Amino acid sequence: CFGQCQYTAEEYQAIQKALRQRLGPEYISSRMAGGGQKVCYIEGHRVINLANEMFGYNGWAHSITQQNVDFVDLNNGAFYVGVCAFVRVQLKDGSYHEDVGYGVSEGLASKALSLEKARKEAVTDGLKRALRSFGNALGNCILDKDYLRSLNKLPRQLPLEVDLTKAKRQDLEPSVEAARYNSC
Amino acid sequence: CFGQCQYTAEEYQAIQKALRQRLGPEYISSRMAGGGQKVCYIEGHRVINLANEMFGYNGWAHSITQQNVDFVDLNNGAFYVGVCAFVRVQLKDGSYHEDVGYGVSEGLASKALSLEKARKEAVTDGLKRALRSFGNALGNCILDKDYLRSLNKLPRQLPLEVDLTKAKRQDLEPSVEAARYNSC
Amino acid sequence: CFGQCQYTAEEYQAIQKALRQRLGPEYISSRMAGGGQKVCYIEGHRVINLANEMFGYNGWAHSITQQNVDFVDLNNGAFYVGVCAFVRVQLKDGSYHEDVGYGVSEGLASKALSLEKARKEAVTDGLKRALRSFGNALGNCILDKDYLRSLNKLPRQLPLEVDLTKAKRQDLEPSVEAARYNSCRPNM
Amino acid sequence: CFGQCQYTAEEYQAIQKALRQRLGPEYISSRMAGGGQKVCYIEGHRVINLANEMFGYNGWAHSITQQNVDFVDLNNGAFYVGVCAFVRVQLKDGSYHEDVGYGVSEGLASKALSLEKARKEAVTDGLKRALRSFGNALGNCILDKDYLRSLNKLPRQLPLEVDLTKAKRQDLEPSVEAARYNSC
Amino acid sequence: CFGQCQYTAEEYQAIQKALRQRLGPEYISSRMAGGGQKVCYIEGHRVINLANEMFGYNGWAHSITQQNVDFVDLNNGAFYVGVCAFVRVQLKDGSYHEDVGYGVSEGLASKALSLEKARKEAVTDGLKRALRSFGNALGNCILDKDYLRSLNKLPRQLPLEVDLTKAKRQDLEPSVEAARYNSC
Amino acid sequence: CFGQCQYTAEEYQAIQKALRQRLGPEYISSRMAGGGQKVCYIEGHRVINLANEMFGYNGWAHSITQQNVDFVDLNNGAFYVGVCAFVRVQLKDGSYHEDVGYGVSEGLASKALSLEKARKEAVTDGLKRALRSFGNALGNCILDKDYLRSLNKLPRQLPLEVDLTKAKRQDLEPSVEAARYNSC
Amino acid sequence: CFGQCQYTAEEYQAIQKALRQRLGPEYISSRMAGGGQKVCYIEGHRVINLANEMFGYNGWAHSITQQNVDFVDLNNGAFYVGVCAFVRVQLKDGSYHEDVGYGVSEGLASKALSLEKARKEAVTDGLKRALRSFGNALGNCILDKDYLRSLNKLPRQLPLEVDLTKAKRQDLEPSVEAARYNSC
Amino acid sequence: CFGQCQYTAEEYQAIQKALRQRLGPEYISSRMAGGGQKVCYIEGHRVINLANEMFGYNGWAHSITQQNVDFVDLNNGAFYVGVCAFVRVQLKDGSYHEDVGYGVSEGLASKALSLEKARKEAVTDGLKRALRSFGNALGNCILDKDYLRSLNKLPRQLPLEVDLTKAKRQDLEPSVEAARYNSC
Amino acid sequence: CFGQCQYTAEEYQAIQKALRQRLGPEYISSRMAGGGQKVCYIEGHRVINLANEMFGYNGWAHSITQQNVDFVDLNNGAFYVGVCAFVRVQLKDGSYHEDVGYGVSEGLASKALSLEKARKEAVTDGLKRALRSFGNALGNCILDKDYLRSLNKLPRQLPLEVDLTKAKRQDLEPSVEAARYNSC
Amino acid sequence: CFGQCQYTAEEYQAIQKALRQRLGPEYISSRMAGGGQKVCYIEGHRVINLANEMFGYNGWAHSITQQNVDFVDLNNGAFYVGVCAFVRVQLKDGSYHEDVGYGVSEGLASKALSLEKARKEAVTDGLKRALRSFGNALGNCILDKDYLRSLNKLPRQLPLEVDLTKAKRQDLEPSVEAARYNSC
Amino acid sequence: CFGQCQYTAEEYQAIQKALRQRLGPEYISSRMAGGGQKVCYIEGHRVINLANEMFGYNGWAHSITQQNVDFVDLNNGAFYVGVCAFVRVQLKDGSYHEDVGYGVSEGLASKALSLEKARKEAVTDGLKRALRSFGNALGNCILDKDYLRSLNKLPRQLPLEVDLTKAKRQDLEPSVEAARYNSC
Repeated sequence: CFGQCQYTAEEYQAIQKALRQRLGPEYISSRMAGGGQKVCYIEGHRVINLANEMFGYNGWAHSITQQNVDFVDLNNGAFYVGVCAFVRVQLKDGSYHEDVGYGVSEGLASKALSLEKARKEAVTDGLKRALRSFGNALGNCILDKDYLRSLNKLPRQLPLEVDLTKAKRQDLEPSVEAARYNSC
Repeated sequence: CFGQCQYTAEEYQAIQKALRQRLGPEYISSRMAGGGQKVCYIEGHRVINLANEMFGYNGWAHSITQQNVDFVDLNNGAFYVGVCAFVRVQLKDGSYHEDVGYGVSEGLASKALSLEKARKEAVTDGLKRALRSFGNALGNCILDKDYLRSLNKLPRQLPLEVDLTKAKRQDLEPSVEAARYNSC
Repeated sequence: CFGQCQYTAEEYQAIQKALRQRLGPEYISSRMAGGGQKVCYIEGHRVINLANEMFGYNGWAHSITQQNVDFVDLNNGAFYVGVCAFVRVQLKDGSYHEDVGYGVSEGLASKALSLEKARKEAVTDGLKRALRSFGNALGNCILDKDYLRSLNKLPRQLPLEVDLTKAKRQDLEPSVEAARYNSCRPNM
Repeated sequence: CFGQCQYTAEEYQAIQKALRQRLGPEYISSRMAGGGQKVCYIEGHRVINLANEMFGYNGWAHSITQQNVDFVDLNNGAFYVGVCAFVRVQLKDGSYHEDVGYGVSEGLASKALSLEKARKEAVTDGLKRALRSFGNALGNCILDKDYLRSLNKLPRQLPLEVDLTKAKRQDLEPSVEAARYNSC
Repeated sequence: CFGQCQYTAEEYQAIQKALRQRLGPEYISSRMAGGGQKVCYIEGHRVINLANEMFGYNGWAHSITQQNVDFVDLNNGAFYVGVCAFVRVQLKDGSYHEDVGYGVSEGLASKALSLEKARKEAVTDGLKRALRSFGNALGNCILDKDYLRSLNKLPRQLPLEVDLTKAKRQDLEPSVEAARYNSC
Repeated sequence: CFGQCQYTAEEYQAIQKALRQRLGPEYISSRMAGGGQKVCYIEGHRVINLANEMFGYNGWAHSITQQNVDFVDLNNGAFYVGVCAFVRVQLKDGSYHEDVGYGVSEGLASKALSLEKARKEAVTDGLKRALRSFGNALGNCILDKDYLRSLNKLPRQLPLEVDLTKAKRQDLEPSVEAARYNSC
Repeated sequence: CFGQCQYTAEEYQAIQKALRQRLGPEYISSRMAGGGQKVCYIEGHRVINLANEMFGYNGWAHSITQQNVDFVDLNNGAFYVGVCAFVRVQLKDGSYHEDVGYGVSEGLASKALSLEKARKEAVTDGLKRALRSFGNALGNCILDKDYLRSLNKLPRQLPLEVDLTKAKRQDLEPSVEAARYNSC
Repeated sequence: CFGQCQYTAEEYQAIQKALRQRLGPEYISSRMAGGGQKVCYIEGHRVINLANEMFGYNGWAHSITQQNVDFVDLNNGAFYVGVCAFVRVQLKDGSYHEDVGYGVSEGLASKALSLEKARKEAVTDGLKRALRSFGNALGNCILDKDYLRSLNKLPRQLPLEVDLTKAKRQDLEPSVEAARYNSC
Repeated sequence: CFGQCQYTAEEYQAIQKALRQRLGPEYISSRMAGGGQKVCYIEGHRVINLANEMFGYNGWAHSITQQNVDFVDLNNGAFYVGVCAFVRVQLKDGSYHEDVGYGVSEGLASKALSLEKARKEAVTDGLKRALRSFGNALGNCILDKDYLRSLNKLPRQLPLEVDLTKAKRQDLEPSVEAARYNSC
Repeated sequence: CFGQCQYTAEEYQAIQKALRQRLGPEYISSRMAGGGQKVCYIEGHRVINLANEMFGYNGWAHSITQQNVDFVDLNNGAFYVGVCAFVRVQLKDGSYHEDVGYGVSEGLASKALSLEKARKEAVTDGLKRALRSFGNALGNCILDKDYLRSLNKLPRQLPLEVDLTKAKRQDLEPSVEAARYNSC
Repeated sequence: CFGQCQYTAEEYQAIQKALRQRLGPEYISSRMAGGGQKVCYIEGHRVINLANEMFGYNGWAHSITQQNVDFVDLNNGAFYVGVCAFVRVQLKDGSYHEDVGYGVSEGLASKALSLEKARKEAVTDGLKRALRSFGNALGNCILDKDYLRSLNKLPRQLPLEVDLTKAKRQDLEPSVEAARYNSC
């Protein structure tokens, strides 16, 4: 079961080599920091797909060990909220890494939307930072200053396009259901 | 039993592939977000049926680790409520993902209905976000802003009428009762 | 035993199919929401019987993880009470789902009866929300607003009539007691 | 031992079919609601006997998870008390149901008798609500507004006469003592 | 050991049949109640002997889950005390029932004797309510109004004369000591 | 070990028979309650020897689940103390009974001796009440008012005379010391 | 090991017989109660030696479940202190008895020596009360009013004389050191 | 290992006999106490060595269940401190005894050194009282007034000269190092 | 599973040799300390990659034992925040080291990013210090002042230029997916 | 493993005999008590080496069950600090001893260095006090006044000159590496 | 795994003998205390390398049981901070030692940098003091005064030159990867 599943030699060796790879510019987003340098980052859903592909859908796991609301301050009808979350990522063999993420919302008049923004971003932030610890392929490169301006010296690539033809159109999945019947 | 059954290679392979698939326009709704443009999301019952079909009715599970009422504010005879929930989804082999969901009710005059909406929406929101982490087919595609733009480039779908003919007639389920009898 | 009984393939598949089924109008009720539209729902006693038929009387279970009284307000000789309950449903193999339910009492002069209503409604509501996570047949179809529009397609049903001719009238259940019976016949 | 004892096919089958039965008018009582309609209910001692015959004296069990006094209010020389109880019923195979019951005492001048009445009524009420989850025969039919209509269409009959000719008059139970001796 | 001693069929069937029996008038006591008819009840020492003969001295057990003094009120030099107790009864196979009992002392001037009376009555009251869940012979018949009516029609009998001829007079138990010795 | 044994049929049967016996007047003492008639009781040291002879010195056990001082009141230089104890008796096979005992000291001027008397009597009182749940021979007969009236029809014999001839006079126990050596 | 050592038939039977013995006047001491008559008691060091000879130095054990200082009162430069202790005695097979002891110091001018005396006496007192539940030989006889009457009718005899010729004078115990070496 | 190692028949009977011995005057010290009494005691280091020779360096153990500072009082630049300790002694077979010890410092002007003396005396005192329960040779004779009377009727002896010729002068220990190597 | 796999003979030997190696100048950065000379440190992402390469992506793990915010101080519109974190690193055989890290924000005008900065740096700061404990190659050399001297005596090396040709381009990992497939 | 490793017959005999040894003057130090006599003691490092040689570096262990700061008093610009520590020492077989140590700093003007001194010396003091319970050789002789008399009659020996020729000069220890590599 | 691996005879004997060694002056630093003696110590990183080499990178482990900030004092724009930490060191066989360390910062004007310094010093301080318990080779001789002044009698060496040629320059580690691949 999960946490007691020891890696085979072949699967171990493949995953080790795979994690060294750095991410191409298709993976990286940007936004200029307020008053300062354009911070590069990876979007949450890309990290999840990376992990799901790196380890398998049943190969990694994550939980929220703790989340905490540091402050909600009201100044002239506007809200300022910071939230941290502690996120622990685990693999099928028991391996694990845990890190902190943070979340911010300032200036909205809805207290709710402030807290919703902060509480949510704190978690994925923690999830991304936790996953980085497994190697380059899950975001560990994003902070290598040498790697970064290498990306800036690459031609600005126009976004991809997804082909929604063979997209999932019904709930039913006969291929899995067949395989699952052979499980019980 | 649950938390123990290892995936077979057969079932693992099928589910691994199945989860990569993106979701068609059948699955996406749109509201009008606070202060911003059209926001896409998936309604809860679709996530449920996706999961139930992806993993089996007994193949996945979820619990509420915690739910906190952030505030109940009375301003202009209307109640403003924010609620978070932490929802952990687990599969039959012990693999798991947990995330936060949030629930908001602003402007209703019923304190009761405000608390009810926020508490109930916090839970569903957390269940969806937790399920996302398993892959595209359970909602991870919804945030790929490239997927969303390609989604608008398809003809508008019309409400598919559901054929209620073979609807469940009696409580009784004879095939189940036969199978359940011989399981003893 | 319960929590450790794994489903046979012959049983797993039947339930998997059966849970996909949508519910006919025999299962659906409606009432006037406060200030708004017709809201459809399934009554608690039907969800219970659905679960009993889907899983067996000993195939599913539920517990109250927590109940909290959000407020008891007194306004003009009337009480306002809101209560949540966290209800966790489990099947005999350990799979489980948990959700929140809510309960409301507005306008009563009895605080006691206000709390009684809210606390109980919260639990039954939470039980239903947890069971429906298992599929359409336990109530997950009720929210598909294509399903609801299709429901308004069938002519409104006549209420079913209960035939009490074979109603249970004594505690004894010979058929049940017989299944337990052991002859105890010895060798001599 | 209790909680670890699987149902045989024969016992499972008989109980599953038996629990579907609706209850005859012998089981049903009625009471004046304050300001409102006749309320039908089943008396506790009748549910206990139903459970003992359905499951065996050692086939079911119940405990009080928690009881809380919601309030003790004194208004115009009378006490007003509400009490909730959380009652969990379990069968010998480990299956279980838990529900809340409520106990009310309005108008008595003794705080003692008010609390006694509400505390005990809460437990019994919770026990009844928990057992009803197993099926019609244990009380799930009482809320079925169609069931209640057919009950009204039956001739209102006599009360039963109990024949105390075979009533227990002595503590000793030779059949039990024989069976228990032969078991060590 | 206790809690792990599954019942044999021969003892189960004997006890299940035996618990159905109603109790004769030898078991029932009466007091006139305020605002109602005579109230019937069974004295504690009779329930204990019923339980001992039904299950064996080592076949049933009880503990006090909790006892709570609801209040000690001093009014007019007199004490009003209400106490509840939660009592859990278990059989040797692990079967169990738990209930609340209540204890009342109103009008006494000694706080000590008020608390003593209410605390003890609460435990015994709770034990009686728990044991009657096992069936009619342990007191569940006492609440059946039809049984009660039939009891009233029964000839009233003068108390039993107790024959102290072979009352225990010395501590030693030779048959017990012999049996205990053999077993080591 | 203790709690994990199991009675042989022989010991079970002898003890079940012996516990039914009622107690002769040798065991019964009496005191006039404050303001009321005579109360009959069994002295603690008698209950202890009954239990030791009934069950063996290593066959029964007791612990104090809890002791609570209800109040220490000083009124006109006199102390009023009420104390309860919860006492659980267990037999070697794990069966158990728990009850409450109460201890009272009213009117003394020494606070030390008030607490001492109440605390100790509460424990002995609870032990007596717990052991009597095992049957008549351990005190359950004391509540049989018919048993009591039958006792009054017996002229009270003179206090027994104790023959201190074969009294233990040195610590050493040769019979015990011989057996203990062989058992290693 | 301790708590797991079932008694052999021989050791059980010797001890059962030995514990019935009443104690000679060599064991019994006396004091005067405050304002009243003679009170007999057994000194701690004699109860310890009784237990060691009855059960073996490794056959019984005791622990302090709890000690509470009920009060430290200062009256005209004199301290009044009451302390209770809960003491649990266990035999090598797991059987056990627990009781409360009380310790009193009145009138000393040192608060320290008041607490020391009270704390230590409560523990010894609790040990005495717990051990006496095992039978007459460990002190249960002292409360028998008939035993005390017979005891006061025996000759009051001379203080014993201790022969210190065979007293231990060096730490080493060659007989013990021999046996212990032949055991590893 | 410790707590698990049962006693052999030989080691048991060696220690049982040996523990009966009363101590010679080499072990006994005396201080003067308030009110003129001569108080006899055994010094800590002698009790430790007695225990080490009776049980082996690895045959007994002790822990501090709790230590509490009852009070630190300042009167006229001098401190009054009382400290208790609960000390539990265990033998290698699991048998155990626990007792309270008390530590006192009165009259010192250094608060620090008062607390040091008190905390340290409580622990050693508690160890002495705990070891005492195993028998005379570990101090139970100290409280016997007959033993004490007999000690005075003995001629006094010069303090024994200790011969440091064979005293350890280097850390290294060849005999053990040889034996320890042969074990791994 | 993780924490349960004991190192092979030569895996140990290779890692034991490898960890002694000192780090080259490619790894070291420097920030001008406030008011003082150069302080050298190693950036988080390189330590992570060092650890991943030293032990394998699944060979080491880390968790945040605790994090605390020592202070958030507001002085003239500037925020001062200190945060500590305790980080525990574990190897696949259970070996572990734990240490503290610290995080600081001085001078920012935003409360949120101040807390964000401090909490996040404390964690990674805490991660490095713990990993350093495994040997020179994981950061233990940075504190050797001779090692730092020899570093300045080295040619001032230009930054790396990472070759983004073989950068990871798509989520899917066929070699891993193949190896993962054949492990079920 | 540690805590579970029984002593061999030969090693037990060696350590038992070895521990009797009294310590030569090489181990003993002295000091002035404030206004007090000559206090003899053993320095911390000497006990550490004594234990390491007596039991093996892996034969004994210790932990701080608790440390508590009794007071930090500021008197005349000087700090007075008292700190206790509870220290538990364990041998590889599960044997253990726990004792209290105290640490004192009086007269320093730095609060920080005061607490440091007290906290540190309490631990060493407690470790010494716990170790000495194993026998004379580990420090139990220091309290024997007769032992201390012989120390005076022995020539005041000089502080030994230590030969630093064979001092360890490099981290590497090749001889150990052979034996450990041989083990995996 | 770690904590469960017993030392081999060969490895024990190597480590025992090796730990005896005293450390050369290459290991020792010196800093003069304010107004008093020059105090010798060992730098943290040297102890780590000593420990890593003495026991192996996987042979020893350490954790922080607790860290406390005793006080944060601001006097005239300067911060005074004292911090203690309790650090527990364990070997692969379960052996352990724990000690307290302290961390000091006085006179800095930045609260953040003061607390950072103190928290980090206490851990390293505690780690060194715990390790010194394994023998002289890990720092136990540093306090031996004969050893200390003997250190000055040695030619004061200037720091040896570190050779950065063979420094680890890339992350990749081929030798370990070979052994790591075959370990599966």
